[PDB]
Amino acid sequence: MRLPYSWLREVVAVGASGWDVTPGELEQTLLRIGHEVEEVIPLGPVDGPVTVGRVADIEELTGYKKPIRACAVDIGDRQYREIICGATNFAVGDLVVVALPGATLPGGFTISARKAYGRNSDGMICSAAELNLGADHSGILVLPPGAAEPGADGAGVLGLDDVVFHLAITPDRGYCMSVRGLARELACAYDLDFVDPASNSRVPPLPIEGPAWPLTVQPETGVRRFALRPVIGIDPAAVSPWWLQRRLLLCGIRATCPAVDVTNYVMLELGHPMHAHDRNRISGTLGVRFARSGETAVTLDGIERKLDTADVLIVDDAATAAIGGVMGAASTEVRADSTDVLLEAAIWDPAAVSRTQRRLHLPSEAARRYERTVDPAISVAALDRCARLLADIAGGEVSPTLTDWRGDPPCDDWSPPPIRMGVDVPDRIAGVAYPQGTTARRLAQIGAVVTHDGDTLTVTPPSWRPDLRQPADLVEEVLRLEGLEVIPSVLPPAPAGRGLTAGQQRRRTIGRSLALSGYVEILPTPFLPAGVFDLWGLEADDSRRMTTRVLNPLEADRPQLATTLLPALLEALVRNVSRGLVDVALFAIAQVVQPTEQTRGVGLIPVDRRPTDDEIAMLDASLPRQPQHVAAVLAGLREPRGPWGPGRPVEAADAFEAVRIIARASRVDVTLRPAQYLPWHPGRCAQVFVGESSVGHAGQLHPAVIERSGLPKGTCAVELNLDAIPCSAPLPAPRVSPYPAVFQDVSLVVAADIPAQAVADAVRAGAGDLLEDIALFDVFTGPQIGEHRKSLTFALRFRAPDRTLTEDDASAARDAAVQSAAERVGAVLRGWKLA
Amino acid sequence: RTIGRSLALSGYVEILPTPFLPAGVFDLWGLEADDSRRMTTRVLNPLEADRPQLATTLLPALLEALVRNVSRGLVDVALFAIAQVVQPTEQTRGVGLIPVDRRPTDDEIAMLDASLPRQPQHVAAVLAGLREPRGPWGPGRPVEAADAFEAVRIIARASRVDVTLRPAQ
Amino acid sequence: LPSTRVPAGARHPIIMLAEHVADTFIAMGWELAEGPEVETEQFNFDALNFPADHPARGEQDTFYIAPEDSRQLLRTHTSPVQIRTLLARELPVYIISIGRTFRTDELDATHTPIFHQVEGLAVDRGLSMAHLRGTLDAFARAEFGPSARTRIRPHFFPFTEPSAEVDVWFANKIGGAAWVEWGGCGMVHPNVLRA
Amino acid sequence: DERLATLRAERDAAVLVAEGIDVTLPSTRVPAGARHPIIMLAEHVADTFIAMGWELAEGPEVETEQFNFDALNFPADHPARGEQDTFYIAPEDSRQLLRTHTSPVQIRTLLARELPVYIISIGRTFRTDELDATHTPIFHQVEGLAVDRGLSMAHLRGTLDAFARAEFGPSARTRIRPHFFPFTEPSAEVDVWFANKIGGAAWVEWGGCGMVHPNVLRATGIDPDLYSGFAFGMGLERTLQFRNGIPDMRDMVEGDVRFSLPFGVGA
Ligand SMILES: O=C(Nc1cccnc1)N1CCC(Cc2cccc(Oc3ccc(C(F)(F)F)cn3)c2)CC1
Repeated sequence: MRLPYSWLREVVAVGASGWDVTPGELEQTLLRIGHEVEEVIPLGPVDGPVTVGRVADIEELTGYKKPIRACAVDIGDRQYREIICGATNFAVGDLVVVALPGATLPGGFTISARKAYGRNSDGMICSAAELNLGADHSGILVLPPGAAEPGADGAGVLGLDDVVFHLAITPDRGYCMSVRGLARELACAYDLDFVDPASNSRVPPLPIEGPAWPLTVQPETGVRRFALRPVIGIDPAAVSPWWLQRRLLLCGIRATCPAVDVTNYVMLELGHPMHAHDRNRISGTLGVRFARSGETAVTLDGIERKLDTADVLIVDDAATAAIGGVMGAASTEVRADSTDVLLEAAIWDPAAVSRTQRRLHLPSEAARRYERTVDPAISVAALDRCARLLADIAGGEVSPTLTDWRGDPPCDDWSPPPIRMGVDVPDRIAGVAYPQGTTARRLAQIGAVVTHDGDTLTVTPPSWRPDLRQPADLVEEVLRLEGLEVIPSVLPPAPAGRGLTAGQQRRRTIGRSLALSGYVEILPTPFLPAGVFDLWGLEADDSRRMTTRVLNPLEADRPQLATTLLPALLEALVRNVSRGLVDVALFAIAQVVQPTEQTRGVGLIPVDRRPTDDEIAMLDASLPRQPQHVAAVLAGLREPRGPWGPGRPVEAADAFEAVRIIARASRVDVTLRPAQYLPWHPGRCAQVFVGESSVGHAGQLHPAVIERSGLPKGTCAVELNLDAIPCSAPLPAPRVSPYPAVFQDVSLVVAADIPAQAVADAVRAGAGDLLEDIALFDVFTGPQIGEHRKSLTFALRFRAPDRTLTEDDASAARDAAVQSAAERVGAVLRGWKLA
Repeated sequence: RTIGRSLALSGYVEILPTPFLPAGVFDLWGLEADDSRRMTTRVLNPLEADRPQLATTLLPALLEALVRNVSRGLVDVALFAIAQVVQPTEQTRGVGLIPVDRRPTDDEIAMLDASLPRQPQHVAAVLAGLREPRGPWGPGRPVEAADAFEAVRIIARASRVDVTLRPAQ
Repeated sequence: LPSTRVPAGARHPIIMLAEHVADTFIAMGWELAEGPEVETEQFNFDALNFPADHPARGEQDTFYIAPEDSRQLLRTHTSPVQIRTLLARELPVYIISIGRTFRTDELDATHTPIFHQVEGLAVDRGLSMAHLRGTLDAFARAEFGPSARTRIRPHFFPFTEPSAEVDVWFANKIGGAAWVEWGGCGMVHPNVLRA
Repeated sequence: DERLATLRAERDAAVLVAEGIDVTLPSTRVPAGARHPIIMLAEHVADTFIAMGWELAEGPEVETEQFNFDALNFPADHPARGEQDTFYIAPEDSRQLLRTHTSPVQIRTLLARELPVYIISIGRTFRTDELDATHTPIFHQVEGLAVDRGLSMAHLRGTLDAFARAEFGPSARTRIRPHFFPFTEPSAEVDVWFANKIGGAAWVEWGGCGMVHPNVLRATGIDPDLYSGFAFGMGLERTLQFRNGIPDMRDMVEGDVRFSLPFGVGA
């Protein structure tokens, strides 16, 4: 909302004459009581000969791209100057504003008598924007007849010493979308007496003698008030005086004709939107009703609107007269020939206006005020104010008839219910001991009726403050007018908290451990890439395809939420690689979204109580499962090149080691088992287990997936479900025998299909507790042991808890380990030695 | 905390270092008679008569833990410690009793502090044997000086500072 | 000679900022709570005193889960976590919720549709705006240095009353200390407590 | 062309099995290390108290007699000030020693900071005990001190119970019995109810506590008629010994990697 300081000042000055403040101080006062000042715009300075002129001749220059005019302009004292101008929105006889040689316009533009378009031009005719007066629109500024004489000083006529304040009003303060509301706020901030410009001393009531027009209202439309009053015999050729056109311009409204200008003007002054109908274009009774399915209306911009059954209309016998509270209709619109006007002062349902205008994308000046609730007590004051102004400007007569529907039954008292509050509640909420009388004084200032009864205040807010419903609402009024800056800064005592949960600590430890091992964390987008699971070649019934879908994604082809973190990680990997960073290891820790059913919403639970435990469980059960995952991808060199050697390319074993890094960080033991699971390579894919629970997969990606997706060759990947890895808090008590150890190596031949870990497990089971350590040294294949067999050499370390092991006790334990391997995996002993 | 986490992830095992120096350690090291590390605070009543000197350097305690691991057959070891040392700047000087019916003054506090040996925090590490173990990937890789330089870099990254290394004797 | 054969990685700077924020509040006795990013409309809007026809409940600002009118969405703040925590735990409650939140902003230099928020809620007997300011100043000192502090100006949010915007005095640097808008605050609205 | 592709496919599928690996082979070429279990216990203790608003303070292990004994209300001829229990710095009567507790850190903190003060001091302390299964001359202690207006024994018990729950589980709690220390009055010994395990829940002695003695407040310039304070201390090696069931303290101090590695990295 835009308004000029002069207007605001004039309204404040009625009750406090002489009041006047600098723009900087006004800005600061508005910020501290809660109004955001987006911009302070002093009307840009002019200097030198910028004066009113009168166009006395127009010659059309031909031959150029555009139409161009050479104008004789009267600039005062019977002096005429030739001026070239490209605008077309003016005629001979019009008052305009000329910047003549020697003048300077805002932005440092000096005017000189240049030669333009073949003729000499002694200056220019100015637009409102070139004067920094108002919005840049097509054509130059034309002042209304009689506004000033040729030669009058531009700065003074235009009022260029004004300042326009551009505010962003919050939706709880609809009453501030007008000079009435902001001036009242200023009166509160500065402790002034305030004269309400909507009051009866300032808007004396007009006569009330018979209905102004037949009206039916279906009350379930939520209309609260609907008043009409006619003005007859206005001159359709009259234009608004300059003072009115100017204020409209500074508030961002272009003047068009008095009947419309006056409704816009009174809207800005008092905050009650107003509309002017051509009464001779109304056919029969005016009806307020909901639209029907499929119904259409043409608004006064000539655009056809598809209506909704929740849209409230004004109709007559023949057509729609308005989309109520949003925009008037073409059929009753004031036109160039309109002589008899019916003025509409209505109060619509805020939510109804809010839904309708957003559906139609019509955030009009009226709609935005009705959305935030317009004061229903001033409809006839605004109607009367607006009829007088129109009759005076356009030379009509105000008819003494008035329709004023005030509900079924009529409502004669508009203020909200009384609110009841302890006198010191604001002091407690603020942590400030305000002087006595403070909250009652501030609550009267904003217009409430306040009565005292011991220590409890009863507060009845005014009708323009529908936001004041509870004690907290009143606290805010007291605190913001006192100023939040007086509230001290006092650290509370927070309780003895328990710190981070075990899960929270684990997710920190996993991140630290992966980062130290060379992985770089990314923040993964939950919006899956288009067609990713077809690139992966997943089966139609793969659970990962069962995705929750977003209705309004920013990219139409990416509406599916991620069931797996790998797509986001591979997308970051491709990005790094395409920028020349080809040796990369990335990880992410984030939830996924895994629905178990079709989207099911749970109906509104009443908010005047807490939901029950069963309602909470039902809300939870309606959501997709959202477990925490950890995942990582690797490509390129795992070990970089340097003086030590050529480096080492990423291999599947690096993904297995990432599993082990995460398991150590989680303090759990994992086992890895061969698996076939896209998008992994079937021969280089491990499924990961904690106990007998599957927690995810790791290994090298499938070469066909790599190739279809444009991934680096040999890319490896890991994804684990953190929710499936049990919590663990071990309390170790390691036995540390100091007696000497015995070292032996053993080589065992097994079928090639036997996993090395199964052999190690068997060796461990047979050797017993004397076996302190076992490590796989060598995997050897060759023709002399059989084409489908392999030799595994294990280093064994034996140690007794209470004595020096004999080398023969060690060999007894080795014999038992060999036998166990023989019985469990069919191992055959090839040889052993002392290490 | 960050230095300890970073060294532990890189394969080092933390020890709690004894502050009682081994007997004759700086003669074993061949230090000059005027080496500042020989200027030790001494304990009057140590549990071992021949170990009364408090450590000016953490390496002796770390090497003693290293020898212990190695003598028990754990020959591929990397140890670290984070602990204060004791570095006197003068002969033992006591400060007389300040009356306890009041608080000491700021000057008395500074005098008490100035009478104590400097006690800065050190981080140290020792490595021997295989840095990378033997396995199916190959024979492993013995500890080399470059592994000690990398420990410096691990500590510097953990500290968020840049270091440079310069030849020294 | 270079010695680094295992190059260092890096946790994400946003995660590390979140970690520092969390530690700042843990050290004052608060705890951290978490919740789902796909959330019910009940906890994202209704429990937070948004009117039924508030514009935030539309597709212009919020990602909704298909189909239409499913009352399921990507959360627009982490406040539903504090609602869940108020339902689950006994008073008094001092809870930080840090997490991923979603808005229909296009990605550009100063906007992202996926972002991370910290929100705090303290509910106890006799808490005031002064305690709010004290906690905000402690928070500011921890993230911007011992010379930082906050100021508040009146504003509006559906779930607080009174409501304010928070500026932080950013001394350490910026090219010349100035006030920077940091976020929003207020006293939790009685309707939120009732629900 | 029905079967150009079916066995062109099952050709490529056997290329994939021909390049299979044993996914169970060892992969760890940088073996994990380990922060020390006592350091990790200290870290958990510190976090427990940080999360209640306390802060951690540190100080020198070679300390003045002023802060180790005199400021702590030890009489001039108290036996603890002798060579039988305390390591003294040579020569004789130097008023310099290896600290026998971390309390001198709280004295230093009371001198340096404004009240109220809620301070944990964890650190290395020294006693002339021979190293054996349940003693070490070098050990680690946690001591806390809270000094504020209106602190009572009830607040002491609340902090002790919170501490116990954090280190021993939600079923733990503490009990106190009257005892004596020069720096507290009243003084008590703390037992912890060790439920989680032990082979059958029982009370275990954990450490000492009490209300800080008014002479300690006077020697730091604090008015004991306005401020009161509670204090407590426990040994980390002793706590680890009875909580984990570690029978030989020599393992905690000798530096064998086999003691540390089963506790994990500690990141
Ligand atoms: O550790 C131990 N003994 C041990 C022996 C050998 C090996 N392992 C363990 N015990 C046994 C002794 C006991 C002493 C004690 C008693 C009461 C409160 C304490 O805490 C304080 C004291 C003073 C202050 C200050 F404010 F006045 F400064 C602040 N806190 C400390 C601590 C635990």
